[PDB]
Amino acid sequence: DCAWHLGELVWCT
Amino acid sequence: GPSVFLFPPKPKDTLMISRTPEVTCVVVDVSHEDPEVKFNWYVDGVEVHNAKTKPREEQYNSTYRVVSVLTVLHQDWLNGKEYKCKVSNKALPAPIEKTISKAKGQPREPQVYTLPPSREEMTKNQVSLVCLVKGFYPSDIAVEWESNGQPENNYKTTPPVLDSDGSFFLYSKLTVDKSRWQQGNVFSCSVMHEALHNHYTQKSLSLS
Amino acid sequence: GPSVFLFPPKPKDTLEASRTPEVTCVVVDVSHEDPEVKFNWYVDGVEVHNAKTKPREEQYNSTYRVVSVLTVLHQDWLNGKEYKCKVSNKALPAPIEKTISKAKGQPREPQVYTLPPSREEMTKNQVSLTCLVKGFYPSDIAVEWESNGQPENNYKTTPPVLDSDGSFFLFSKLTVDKSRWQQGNVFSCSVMHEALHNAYTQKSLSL
Ligand SMILES: *[C@@H]1O[C@H](CO[C@@H]2O[C@@H](C)[C@@H](O)[C@@H](O)[C@@H]2O)[C@@H](O[C@@H]2O[C@H](CO)[C@@H](O[C@@H]3O[C@H](CO[C@H]4O[C@H](CO)[C@@H](O)[C@H](O)[C@@H]4O[C@@H]4O[C@H](CO)[C@@H](O[C@@H]5O[C@H](CO)[C@H](O)[C@H](O)[C@H]5O)[C@H](O)[C@H]4NC(C)=O)[C@@H](O)[C@H](O[C@H]4O[C@H](CO)[C@@H](O)[C@H](O)[C@@H]4O)[C@@H]3O)[C@H](O)[C@H]2NC(C)=O)[C@H](O)[C@H]1NC(C)=O
Ligand SMILES: *[C@@H]1O[C@H](CO[C@@H]2O[C@@H](C)[C@@H](O)[C@@H](O)[C@@H]2O)[C@@H](O[C@@H]2O[C@H](CO)[C@@H](O[C@@H]3O[C@H](CO[C@H]4O[C@H](CO)[C@@H](O)[C@H](O)[C@@H]4O[C@@H]4O[C@H](CO)[C@@H](O[C@@H]5O[C@H](CO)[C@H](O)[C@H](O)[C@H]5O)[C@H](O)[C@H]4NC(C)=O)[C@@H](O)[C@H](O[C@H]4O[C@H](CO)[C@@H](O)[C@H](O)[C@@H]4O)[C@@H]3O)[C@H](O)[C@H]2NC(C)=O)[C@H](O)[C@H]1NC(C)=O
Repeated sequence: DCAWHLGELVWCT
Repeated sequence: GPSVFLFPPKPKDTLMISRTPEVTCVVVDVSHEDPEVKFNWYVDGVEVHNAKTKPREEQYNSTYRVVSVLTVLHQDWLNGKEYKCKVSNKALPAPIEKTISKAKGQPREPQVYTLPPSREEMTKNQVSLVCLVKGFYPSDIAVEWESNGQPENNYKTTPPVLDSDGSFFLYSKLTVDKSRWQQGNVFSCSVMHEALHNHYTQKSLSLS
Repeated sequence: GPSVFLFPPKPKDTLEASRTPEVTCVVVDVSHEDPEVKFNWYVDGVEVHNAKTKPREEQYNSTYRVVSVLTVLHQDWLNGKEYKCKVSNKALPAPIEKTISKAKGQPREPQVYTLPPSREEMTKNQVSLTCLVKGFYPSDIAVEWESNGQPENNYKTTPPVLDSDGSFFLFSKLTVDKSRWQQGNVFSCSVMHEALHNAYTQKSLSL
């Protein structure tokens, strides 16, 4: 999965 | 004589894959007569060659500020690799060396809890929504607030405090107009830390 | 030569009618060859003579630490009186003057709100009780916890933070075993600040 912050990519495992 | 100051990346840059983390060797008190500075850079003792020198900046006290910037990989920094800057200059009888890295110590996942305003705060014009972040190590962290896809900027966050179990905690407080809270609006606490799943968690908060 | 540091009284000391506040003039880097320091205290420019000198202390880096302590009245400090220490020594081209006082500006009364543990925290061994202290000026403050007339030690308090309206806020976090919380015990956050009624308030929290 992936996390985003205000539309911007944070990280994906 | 010249002096050297070495600064880590910004936590956020190390934590957001879509950003560019960099360590920064700042050399002050560079004399007009010998402005030439040599930089040697080492990652865990092994010299790297990809640093870039920022434009020279003249200081109103008749000295120069010279800066070399080294870009780094997210994982190298977060793996705790040691970065060394070495500064040589003619006004410097011996080269000055400085080292930084991430704080050594088992990383620990922050636990993030949101807390609604006191029933006693309900009389006031504005209310405090609180985000408690505890049990995190190292102390490198980003805390932000938002509602409906937009950043809420009217918050303040405490510095990290060392807790008696060796980890850290902080609080972040966002202040909203009482009406905005009454109006059913959902508010979110965004925390970024190396030891979270995908370096990111979010906790939401609304009137019940 | 010597270097001088002047320290304010402790906030709790200024705030409790029973305790004794003091201003403290520390002089470091005093040499062996000339250990003699002259102190001159002034209070809003008016010289006072009741200060007392601490025992001289060897530092083992070739220097003495020399301390002069001046007692101050609670009202005087709070009313913002300025305190001056003039240090003279044969290794100073000229006497060093330092000055301290309470932070200037309208004092403001803190609002104290206690916040229970989050539902999500309820499956942990221990829980966090929160005391939000907000809207105080100046930043001089003391925070503590108690339960059933006994002191509760297991807490941490953040430093004061400057808020968007130019007052300060802090949080204090008391950690207790989950059991003690669920069993209905009352815990209290106690706050001492100049702008509170009787320089003191207490707020309680319980399931
Ligand atoms: C001649 O003048 C120069 C320049 O003077 C400046 O201009 C004049 C007009 C005055 O206003 C000065 O106040 C100005 O500084 C003098 O240079 C100064 O010398 C000081 C000592 O010699 C030195 O102090 C040390 O600073 C450390 C903190 O530095 C921070 O913060 C200060 C202020 O908050 C800031 O001025 C510095 O630039 C520096 O800022 C950081 O820069 C880094 C690198 O860019 C940033 O990190 C990067 O950020 C980018 C994006 O920006 C990106 O995110 C990257 O990922 C990241 O790497 C970082 O974010 C900046 N931080 C901030 C907050 O802005 C102190 O920590 C240090 O203390 C330590 O050492 C002491 C013991 O030696 C101890 O007391 C202490 O415990 C610490 O261990 C020092 O105090 C000043 O930095 C320096 N000023 C500048 C601009 O370099 C010069 O001294 C003078 N010479 C003479 C002969 O008179
Ligand atoms: C020889 O050694 C001495 C002693 O050093 C110690 O021993 C040696 C052998 C080593 O092991 C050291 O590690 C030891 O420290 C050296 O003396 C030091 O010199 C420094 C300056 O060169 C000086 O720095 C300044 O410190 C300020 C803070 O001082 C506090 O905090 C430190 C620790 O954080 C503490 O050690 C100090 O004693 C002092 O502590 C406070 O004392 C006051 C007075 O007692 C307390 O207040 C009173 O409390 C009582 C009850 O107890 C009562 O309530 C009264 O009402 C009340 O007044 C207070 O509670 C104590 N606080 C704390 C936290 O402990 C800094 O703020 C300051 O920085 C500022 O100024 C600079 C500008 O110049 C700026 O850079 C900066 O931004 C700030 O604005 C200074 O850095 C050290 O304090 C001093 N240490 C001592 C013990 O005196 C000496 O230098 C050395 N000489 C040589 C040639 O090597």
